[PDB]
Amino acid sequence: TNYEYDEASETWPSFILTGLLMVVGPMTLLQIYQFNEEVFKNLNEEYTSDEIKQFRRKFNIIIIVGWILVAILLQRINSNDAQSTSHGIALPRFLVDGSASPLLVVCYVALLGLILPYFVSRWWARTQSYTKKGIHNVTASNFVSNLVNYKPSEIVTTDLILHWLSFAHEFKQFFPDLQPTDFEKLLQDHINRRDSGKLNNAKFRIVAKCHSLLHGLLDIACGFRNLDIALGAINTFKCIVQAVPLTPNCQILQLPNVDKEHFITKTGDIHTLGKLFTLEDAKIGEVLGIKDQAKLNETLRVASHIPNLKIIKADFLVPGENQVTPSSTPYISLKVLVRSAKQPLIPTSLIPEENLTEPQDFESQRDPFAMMSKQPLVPYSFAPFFPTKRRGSWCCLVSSQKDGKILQTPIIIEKLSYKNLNDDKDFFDKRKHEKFDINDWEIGTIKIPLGQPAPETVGDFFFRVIVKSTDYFTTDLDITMNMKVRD
Amino acid sequence: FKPFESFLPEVIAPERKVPYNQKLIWTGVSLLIFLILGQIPLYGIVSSNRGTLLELGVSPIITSSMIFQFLQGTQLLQIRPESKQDRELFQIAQKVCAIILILGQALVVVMTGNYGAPLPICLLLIFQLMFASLIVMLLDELLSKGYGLGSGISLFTATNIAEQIFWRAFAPTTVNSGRGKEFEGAVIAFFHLLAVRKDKKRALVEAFYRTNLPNMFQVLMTVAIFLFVLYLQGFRYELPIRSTKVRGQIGIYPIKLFYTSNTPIMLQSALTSNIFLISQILIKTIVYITFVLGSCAVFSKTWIEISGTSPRDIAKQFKDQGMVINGKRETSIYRELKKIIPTAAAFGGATIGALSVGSDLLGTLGSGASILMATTTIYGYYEAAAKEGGF
Amino acid sequence: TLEYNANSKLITASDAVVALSTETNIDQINVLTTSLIGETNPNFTPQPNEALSKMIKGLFESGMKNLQQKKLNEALKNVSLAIEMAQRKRAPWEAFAIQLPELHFMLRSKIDLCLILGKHLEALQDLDFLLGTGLIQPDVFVRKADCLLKLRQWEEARATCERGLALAPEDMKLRALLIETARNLAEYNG
Amino acid sequence: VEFVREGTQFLAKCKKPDLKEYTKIVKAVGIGFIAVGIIGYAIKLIHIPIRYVIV
Amino acid sequence: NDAHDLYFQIKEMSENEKIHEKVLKAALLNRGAESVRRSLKLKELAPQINLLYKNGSIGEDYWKRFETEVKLIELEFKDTLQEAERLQPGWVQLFVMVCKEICFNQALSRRYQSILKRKEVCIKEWELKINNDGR
Amino acid sequence: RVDPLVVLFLAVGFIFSVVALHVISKVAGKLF
Repeated sequence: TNYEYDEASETWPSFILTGLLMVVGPMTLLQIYQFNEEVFKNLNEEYTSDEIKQFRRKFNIIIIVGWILVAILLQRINSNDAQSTSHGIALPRFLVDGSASPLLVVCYVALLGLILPYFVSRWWARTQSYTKKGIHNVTASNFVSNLVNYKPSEIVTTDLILHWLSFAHEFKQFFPDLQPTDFEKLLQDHINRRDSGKLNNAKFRIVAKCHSLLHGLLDIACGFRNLDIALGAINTFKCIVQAVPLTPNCQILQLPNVDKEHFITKTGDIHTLGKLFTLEDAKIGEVLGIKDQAKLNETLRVASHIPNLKIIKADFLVPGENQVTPSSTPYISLKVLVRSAKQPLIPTSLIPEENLTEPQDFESQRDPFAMMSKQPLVPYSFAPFFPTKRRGSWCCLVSSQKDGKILQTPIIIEKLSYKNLNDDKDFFDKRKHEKFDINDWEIGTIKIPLGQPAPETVGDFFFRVIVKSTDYFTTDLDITMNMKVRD
Repeated sequence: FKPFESFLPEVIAPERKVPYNQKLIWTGVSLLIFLILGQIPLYGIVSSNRGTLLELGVSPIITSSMIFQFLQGTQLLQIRPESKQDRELFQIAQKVCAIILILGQALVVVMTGNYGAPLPICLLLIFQLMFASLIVMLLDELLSKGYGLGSGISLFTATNIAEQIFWRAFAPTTVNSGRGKEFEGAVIAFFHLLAVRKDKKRALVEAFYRTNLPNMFQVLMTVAIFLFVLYLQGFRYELPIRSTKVRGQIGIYPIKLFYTSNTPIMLQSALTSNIFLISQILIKTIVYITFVLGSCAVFSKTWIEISGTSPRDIAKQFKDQGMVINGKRETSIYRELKKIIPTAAAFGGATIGALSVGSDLLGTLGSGASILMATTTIYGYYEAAAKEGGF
Repeated sequence: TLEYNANSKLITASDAVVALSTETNIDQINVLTTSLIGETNPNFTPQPNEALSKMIKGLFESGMKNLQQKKLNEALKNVSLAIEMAQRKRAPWEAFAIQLPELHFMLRSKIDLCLILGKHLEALQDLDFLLGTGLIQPDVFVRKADCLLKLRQWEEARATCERGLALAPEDMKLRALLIETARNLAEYNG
Repeated sequence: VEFVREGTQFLAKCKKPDLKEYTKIVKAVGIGFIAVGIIGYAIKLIHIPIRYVIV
Repeated sequence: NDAHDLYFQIKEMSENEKIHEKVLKAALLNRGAESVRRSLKLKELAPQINLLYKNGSIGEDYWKRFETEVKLIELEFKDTLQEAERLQPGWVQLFVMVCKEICFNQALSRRYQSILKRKEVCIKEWELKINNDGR
Repeated sequence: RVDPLVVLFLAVGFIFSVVALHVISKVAGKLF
């Protein structure tokens, strides 16, 4: 016991004072510190549901506190007036040996010996339980099995995949009350926009998690090489998003307001936003059957602001060099554009191509993808029937024709630019060259690696690559290409 | 016995790639075990890491490691870099010799320390120390096994030194003589004086000119040199390499200033220790400063390749990797490397020597050596985190 | 579970909710036992009846004669009976050297005769099936693309004619189909 | 006479970090460092009286 | 996904209810065929699933289950061999030959029947409304 | 082969036993 413990009570408090004032300082200073053009954040409330609002919304001062303690203790110590070596500690002796000493020690030993191990154990179990993409191990297992034991004899259908998604074990956790046998029907009534029973909140949380669930399954089925399966997953994802069953005219059923059955009966030939814009402004709304200037304006605007793509210079690259070579690692390059069925058929000639081809700033020439990652994100989507506000999303995926089987992890792309759609440039219509900003049209560059490298042989080997738009039945893009090994 | 039979407690391998978050959490808990073991009293002591439950600390693993490093720098056992059983037997021998050290130095401390058997309770205490060291051993096993970040021992060293800095700076220990109580926590006494006495400017500048114990001036210089040396980190001489075997494979080879990684200071310290200690047991300013200059110069220009990264070494290695210099001539590598490597080496040495002597002059709160050791440790940790992708 | 026929010595399980593997194994063991009793020889042989095969081939020659009558519907009937009777009357261990060769013989005559006869959905199905079997051939892709466009849908036709195009871009029929689908999709959009 | 001049003409070609990058690197590493430090500091501190009382 | 239990059912039924020895012979063929087919599929899938494992979207538990499943199907296949040789002396030699033979034939027949479900799905979604005549 | 969780568990059990034995011997000397 070579140490004193200052029962004199005129030593410590200054300690805790500073030992916590230096804690509070940074909080104080850090607090007192004090690009794209979205369209639908203001609007989507025009077509949400009140229950959706309710659900999405129903599912810094300790600074000042400490400063008050500063004042208290300052005034306290000031009111207090006040060979030779000493081993002096701060804390008052009564805490050392007083009757509260058993209390303190058992408190400490409880704290470490139980709070820590219990907490870290819980934490580690719950982490280890997941996968590396947010999905739970049992769900992963089930999808993997469900797929492998799936004889490809059957053909995929939105109903089938939803049946698979019945087995969301995380769901079964959060809803121990009911059965995936029901969850299927719930999904169905939902996807038909029709109301469920008492379980509106339920289905809301359901679709909320269904997003990530579907992404995970897309991943593992793709890595498992069943294109049809992956493509069906993406279709069904668009379906869950826009709350519509997959139908060969749903290109127009993704609209905010349509005369569903009436319009079906009246017209069925029209499956293109172009065909929509093709006819007359008064006439298109006449066909629709809403007869309101406000509603027609809303619909024209929103349909003007759903994207579309079109290939421009889709080919391969290899960094540094410029010629494909045997046993190499190329990567897909395609600098494409965004349209909305309003500015069609821009000649590749009518770009100088100087603004297009990649520069050669060396490190960039080694590290690709920087120039694209410079671009902004994609704005929010519109889906009424999805609970939250969600950005867009693009999937790109690759397909060798020797088998038709996918041949990598599918790649998400969500860094883009839609400014080529704003009404500032609306003057270009479908009804040629008059006061147009030739160098305001961005050129959306997409650069997609290839996991498995080039072959060792030589030839003109053929691929098919496809970019599918999530959240939108718009003009997704499907192309082939090939590659000539030269050596 | 080059092979042997496995009747030891071994650690499970990381089943898969383990992500940044969990790695960090593992480091957290492992360091916590380390610290709590470092600040727990023992059972058998009646008199005055000193005298702690881990007084010995990590000496067993430290030895085993450097022992085998020296013995394979001589290349005694003729290790073959082809199998898995090779590294298997490697670590096997490491742990077994470790265990023997445990038992040995254990009974040593029992006899040496004036404890005295009065009698089996001493066996109980020797068990306790054995198991403590064994725990630390398998703990570093898991850390550098993949769950951690690598060299939990260098981690621990970084702790002890940084912890030491903050303890000296903020600790609530006080002595009293003449002017009342004085805490050795730098900021502690600082704000104490700030509160209790008048003549605000006089008290400030006076504790500033604290002729006796660590100053506000001291800690300010400490954080200064700290952020400055961190700034010196980076400074990486890049160079464009281009593959030749697997075409298209591009890359950047960086050459960090501290290519040697502080080893010069370890060496110059070792030599001065051998000199002055044994000398006194059995202005010159310019002398000592130019001395550290020359010492780091030479120790770089030797450690460079006695490590095994020479111009010729790295050049043959590049032939193994089939990697041309991008933008220059194929065999021009060796000439360019002969140019670059030793220059940057001796310059890093001179810089670190300058930093060390500036530290010792300013009297900053800790050993410049320790400072740079910990900073390079955690900086490498960052670099792993970044080159992979970190949250 | 089983409620089976011992008179004809035919096994069957209950008649209620049933899983796939159930009926699979039922019909399998059924046809296997019919095989054993049609063999009446403990030592079998992976060789089939050349006599039965020749009766099937005579039925096929009769179908070719029925085509010779310039009668396509009855020809389709005869050759469909050929498909079925061959799918049934050969054991699961007969001549691999003739099973799928004769299979594709049948199926190609079937697809061509049915294409010309007019029906095309079942034709599409035969093509998808044979593709699954793996008989990638220019003519196969010609038939599939003709059928798909005749069924008025574009994306999948583009994809499948691409997959066909990945082997022989040197011909011109498939490229003509490509110009067809090109103008067709351009009009689809516009 | 030659060594320092030539070596600095070299050193000017080593692409040091810049303001933003330095902020990144400090915000990472110095924070981790203060973290581990204060861990050890506080734990030994609070262990002082534990050490006293357990005995 | 199993029928080994179904063959246990039929063998413990044949224990007392005697239908015909050839019926149990046929069911034995069936179980051996599914055995060798699952063996084949797991063998070819091994690298793909191992790759999924390495990329790490599965965890650890399913990988454990799969390795044990391989060990099982191995030893159970050996047990099918031993039970076949116990049954008859000369029905292992050409037996596994005709086992893979029947395997390919049954896969063929399965897919050949799948066309029904296929056309059902297609007509359901596209609402083509095919005629009794070419349409 | 021991899992890291098990590592921690055994280590903390050890040190818990140690400190318990320390204070309980303090008691066995003072109040017992």
